[PDB]
Amino acid sequence: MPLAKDLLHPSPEEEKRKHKKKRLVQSPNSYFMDVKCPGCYKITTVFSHAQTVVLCVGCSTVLCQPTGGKARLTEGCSFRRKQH
Amino acid sequence: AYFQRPENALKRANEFLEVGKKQPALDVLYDVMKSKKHRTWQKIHEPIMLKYLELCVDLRKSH
Amino acid sequence: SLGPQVAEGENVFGVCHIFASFNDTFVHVTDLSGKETICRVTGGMKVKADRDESSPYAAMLAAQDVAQRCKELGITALHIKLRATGGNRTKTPGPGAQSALRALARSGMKIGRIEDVTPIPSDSTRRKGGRRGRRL
Amino acid sequence: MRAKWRKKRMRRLKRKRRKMRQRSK
Amino acid sequence: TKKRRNNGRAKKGRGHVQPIRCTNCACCVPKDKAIKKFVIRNIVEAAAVRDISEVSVFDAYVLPKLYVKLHYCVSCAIHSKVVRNRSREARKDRTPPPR
Amino acid sequence: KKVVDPFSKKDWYDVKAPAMFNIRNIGKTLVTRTQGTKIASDGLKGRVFEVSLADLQNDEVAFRKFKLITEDVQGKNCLTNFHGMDLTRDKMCSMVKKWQTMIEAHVDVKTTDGYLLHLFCVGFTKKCNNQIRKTSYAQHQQVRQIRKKMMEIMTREVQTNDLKEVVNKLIPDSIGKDIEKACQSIYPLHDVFVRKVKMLKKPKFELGKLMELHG
Amino acid sequence: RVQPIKLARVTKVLGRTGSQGQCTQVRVEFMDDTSRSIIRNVKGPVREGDVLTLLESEREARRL
Amino acid sequence: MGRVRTKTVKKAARVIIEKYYTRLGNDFHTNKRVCEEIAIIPSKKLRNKIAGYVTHLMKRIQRGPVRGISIKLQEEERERRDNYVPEVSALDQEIIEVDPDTKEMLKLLDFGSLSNLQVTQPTVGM
RNA sequence: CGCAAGACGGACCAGAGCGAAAGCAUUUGCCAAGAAUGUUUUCAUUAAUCAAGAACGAAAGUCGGAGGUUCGAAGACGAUCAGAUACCGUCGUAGUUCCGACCAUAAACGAUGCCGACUGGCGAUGCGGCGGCGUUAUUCCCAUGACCCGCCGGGCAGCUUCCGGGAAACCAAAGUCUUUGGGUUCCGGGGGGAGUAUGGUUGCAAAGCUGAAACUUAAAGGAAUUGACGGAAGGGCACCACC
Repeated sequence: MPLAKDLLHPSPEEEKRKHKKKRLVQSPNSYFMDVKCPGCYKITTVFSHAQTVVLCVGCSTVLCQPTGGKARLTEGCSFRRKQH
Repeated sequence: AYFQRPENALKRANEFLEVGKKQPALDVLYDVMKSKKHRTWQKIHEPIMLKYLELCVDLRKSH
Repeated sequence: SLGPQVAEGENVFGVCHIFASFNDTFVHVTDLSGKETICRVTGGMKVKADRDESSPYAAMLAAQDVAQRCKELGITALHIKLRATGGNRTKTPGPGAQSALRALARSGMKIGRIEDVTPIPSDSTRRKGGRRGRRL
Repeated sequence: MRAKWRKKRMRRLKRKRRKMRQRSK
Repeated sequence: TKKRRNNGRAKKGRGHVQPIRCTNCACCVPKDKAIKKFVIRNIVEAAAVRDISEVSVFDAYVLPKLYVKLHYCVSCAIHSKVVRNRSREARKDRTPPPR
Repeated sequence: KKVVDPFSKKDWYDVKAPAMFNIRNIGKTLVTRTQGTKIASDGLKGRVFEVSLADLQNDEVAFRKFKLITEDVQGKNCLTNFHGMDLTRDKMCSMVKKWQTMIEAHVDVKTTDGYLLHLFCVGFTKKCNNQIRKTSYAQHQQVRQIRKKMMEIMTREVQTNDLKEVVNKLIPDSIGKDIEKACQSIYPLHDVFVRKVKMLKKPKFELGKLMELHG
Repeated sequence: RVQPIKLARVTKVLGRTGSQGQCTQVRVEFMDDTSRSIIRNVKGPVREGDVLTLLESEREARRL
Repeated sequence: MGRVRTKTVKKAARVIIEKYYTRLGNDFHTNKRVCEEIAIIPSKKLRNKIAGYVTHLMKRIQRGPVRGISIKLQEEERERRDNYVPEVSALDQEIIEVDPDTKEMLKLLDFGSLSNLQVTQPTVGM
């Protein structure tokens, strides 16, 4: 920090670097995504930090496994974020 | 040390072959053909290479 | 005397145990199993005052006395085992250790392999001298 | 260690004074 | 007044550390206050090696090393000249002596 | 005893190794010749010899030591059999150094023959060739996973073999090389050895099996 | 029991030793096998290329 | 013993050489006569010591520079390493290669078009 | 060469980890507990600091059982010396180890209460998460382990600077103080007599906790400077020193 940097207009690379609670206004790092699998093809919605072992509407035994951070998908056809 | 004389490479490879393991009978003979200590030609390099190429043929290890 | 009846072109081996500390040194030669003794000589047999028993000179004189008795009984080569006191104590060899080894070489015995044999605990009973140590 | 010894000297004097007075009555 | 920032010991983030008994006098001191020295040497001296190589039975043999680890208290390390006292600014240097 | 020249009463005997080793003559040894109620063979039996592998095999390896026992005496020959193996003091002192993890394991096992053996194994972590960090420590669960793999491989090789095939594995030490291959998926290892073997119990004397190891 | 006299030639002077500086410390090379060498302590004045008489050859001494 | 020369000898010898370099040489017996006519020296024994160190300094000045002494003959060849050397008739030419991130830095500065290019290693050298 | 018993866990072992502190290191299994991190889960002010009261608390010590390898208060002797009831040596009781009750102290120390906010720079290190070009291992990819380059939490520490402070030594807190007020607990008032006398109280005992006055005195004490001195260290010198 120099003597004169203005605090009202952080650049997006200054804001994306810092902790979620310490930004100028708060925002989560997590997201919603839509997920699809082989053998049965009814698309479903998942949260990227899931704690549940998700079962799809296609009745496959595991869609994803839980983990200490992001959940990992069982080689499913999509990891696509929803926009909003 | 690693080998004190290059003759004792064959006297090692013959022991892995007596135990019935061919992979560790190579690697011994590979480094002894590929170490600067034994680069001067000697009568024992023929028996070394004649055992080495038999194992490369039998394991089909062309490289 | 009588060694083995073979006496040309090949060696007859013994084992020499050298125990060298402060206070004294032992030179002791045995059969290859260790069970039969051939001869044993010590620093305190060579000098006539207690200060000198651990000395380089007494250890040289003990080694020369042993090597003559080996050749007289037909042994020609030695394996060597070296000790310091060990256990709770210092486990560095005493000052007479180096002199005995060269003196049996210079007096004509052939030399085989050599080993360090001092006893080491994985952990031990309480050492002598109290919490404040020996103070001087 | 003079202070630790002055502490020991007082404890043995107090043990004497204890036994002397509590004998009287 | 305080002489050293570390109190003359390695202990930070701990209550108790086990003692050891010294190799000279058997005084009792903490494992992290004790002054360390690990010595590696030949069994045969640099003068004696030639006399013992020529009487050897083998065409090739290499004489073995002796390994010993030593522990001292402050009084033995100073009296046996393992460590010296230093100038007030020189006490801060943590790098070992040159070779 | 204060005998005048007791070395006048001693007979030299030869000592012979098992038929696996490429050089079969150990050396020569003393005993007092027979007297009433004290026979020479009773003094020769049960003696232990400790020999470098380079003197059984005429290489330079030098750092493995094998222990042999006398069992019977035939003419002027003492006949020997296997009793254990060990590493020389200066080898083990050269491996244990700072900034590494040291891993050890042990097992009790029987051969297809009646012998009961106890084995000890050691391994050390490897500094990777790009590493700029100073220390190569494994975490406690990686150490536990490696120790189970040391015991798993070390028991597999003894249960389905006789003492003849066990000693043929210990001469080159193929046991330690197989452990070193298997663990590289958990944490890389750089020195790996079966460092000691002890014998706990053994079957009846069986002269026919003794001579099968000598003919 | 007995051992013979040996002669040896001074090849270098190394310094002075003893409580009062009384003894010179010196390197010597033997008159029989010229490949051999040892170090010794000498009582008098000594110069390079002097020949000493040794009553024992097998003893060797460092800094008294 | 001790033959070290004091500052009265060493300073007088330097001042003589700065003023009279063209008179002096390697012969002590001629230097001893020159130093007697260019200077007032109170003692014969001091005159001999000054001419001695002057004779030592002349034999050094014939090999290279002495940091406390200066002469025209040595300054004008310093002035010939000063100015321009005989080494080259033109500069080291500007035709030099560029790394991809310097190419991008020059692109944002509206420049380039005269340099060859190649990439570095896959990961940071260890 | 072989047998038996009791104590202890070397090297790896580090300004490294865990615990409220005291403390905690051979293997494997069983029981209950916990910090940090991840989270677009849930309750909705439930919190901070604490008279009375309560749990834990090194070593030594006391009472009742079992064991006894090593070491060793008291004690018996050998040396040293003017003496040596000591330092040094040989032997050895209680104790040192386990089980069940007591005891409540320590240079129990970071000689530095706890909670919250703000004020410079730099390289490392242990744990969890996030991103990335290569090398290496297992199966043929993918996933995942060992290494390498960055980022974010919260942790034990280090170097540096005219932040600022202080009597200074020194301290990124021991700073944001005559430009003096974020909350709250314990507690000091010149040196001695004295942690003593006396009363109460807890304890089997040893002892712990609480705790005066008469009288006496001009200094006692902290940090730093220049000398002199050392049965402290490193260089150099002298026939009023020595060989």
